[PDB]
Amino acid sequence: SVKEFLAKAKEDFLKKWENPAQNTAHLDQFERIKTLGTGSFGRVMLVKHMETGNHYAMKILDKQKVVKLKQIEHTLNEKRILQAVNFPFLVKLEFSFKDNSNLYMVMEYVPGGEMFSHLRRIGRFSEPHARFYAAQIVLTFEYLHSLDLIYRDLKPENLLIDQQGYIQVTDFGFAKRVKGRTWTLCGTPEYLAPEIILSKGYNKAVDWWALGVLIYEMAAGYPPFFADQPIQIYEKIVSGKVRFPSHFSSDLKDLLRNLLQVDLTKRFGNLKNGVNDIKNHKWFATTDWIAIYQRKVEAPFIPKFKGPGDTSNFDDYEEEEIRVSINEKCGKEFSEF
Amino acid sequence: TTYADFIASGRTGRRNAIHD
Ligand SMILES: Cc1n[nH]c2ccc(-c3cncc(OC[C@@H](N)Cc4c[nH]c5ccccc45)c3)cc12
Repeated sequence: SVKEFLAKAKEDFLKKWENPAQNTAHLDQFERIKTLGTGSFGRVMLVKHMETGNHYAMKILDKQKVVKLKQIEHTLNEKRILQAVNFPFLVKLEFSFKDNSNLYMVMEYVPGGEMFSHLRRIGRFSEPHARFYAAQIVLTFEYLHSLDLIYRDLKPENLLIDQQGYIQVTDFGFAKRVKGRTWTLCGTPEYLAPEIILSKGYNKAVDWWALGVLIYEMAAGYPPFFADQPIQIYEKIVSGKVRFPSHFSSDLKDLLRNLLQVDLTKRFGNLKNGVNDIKNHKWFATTDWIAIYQRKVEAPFIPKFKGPGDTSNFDDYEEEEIRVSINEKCGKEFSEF
Repeated sequence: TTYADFIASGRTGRRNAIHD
């Protein structure tokens, strides 16, 4: 039973939520290999852990840059939530620590690369291919939302493909435990629900809208609302007129009309019948939800595996030193990390 | 075509998150 599965999942999460793990490794325990990505207050590096010889993705955040960008509480949220959760399609936080200058989250490394990369290269996914990935997100949000968590940055750039061709969700920087409404303007322009743009309080329904955007983008090869500047993207979302490619199946268009629904009383995922409106839709008629969770379903695409440590499915970035000041920065702000 | 317009746009690369 989904209900009883989720109930026990909540008991597991709550214990870790209320007593967060802290300071479970040190920088000098890892060899730094290669930068795999960069953001505004941080980067992600491939590292090797000397004691096990395991490869990980180590997220390094500059505390001073976090403070400037007003992301203190969001960073505390990210680490606190990630050490507490456990789901087959969420990338696992293995260790966390901090030093004078930086915060570190060490995650399982996913060498297959980002969905973004494969999607842009291949162009678009067929409906069964898209449906297989969407299913995993539907179950992931069902899990997260049951824990009162909103994810708030669904996009292909945050979805990695593992060695079995299943999805791993990355980047919890905007994830938040909230019962009721919240107000932060955050996300990525193409993926923002109209509520967010119009500066209303919003809730987990913004994740289900984001799923509509992702499904459209996977099946079409471009998002439903695009332009050269974000302001132009926002104008399009709030009008919310969507046009579907002629190749979209009838069922797909009807699912997307219900996900990309400006009206919250009518948006799927939000309604009295919850996720089941989504799960029991015709577009998902062929989906065996248990087998997906169990990873028994055969994946449409398996990444080229060139070994442990391989970074060929990732782009190249400029390397930059990991500087650690001799003085502690921002000690009070990040005390609980 | 819509594909052509997307590919000619400045938002075919990795998209940055926003916040206030
Ligand atoms: C490559 C890889 N293997 N396992 C993981 C886990 C987590 C990440 C990851 C974690 N946090 C953020 C990530 O960002 C992808 C984009 N959203 C770009 C981005 C936005 N903010 C930051 C901060 C630091 C680095 C990258 C980014 C990926 C990557 C990997």
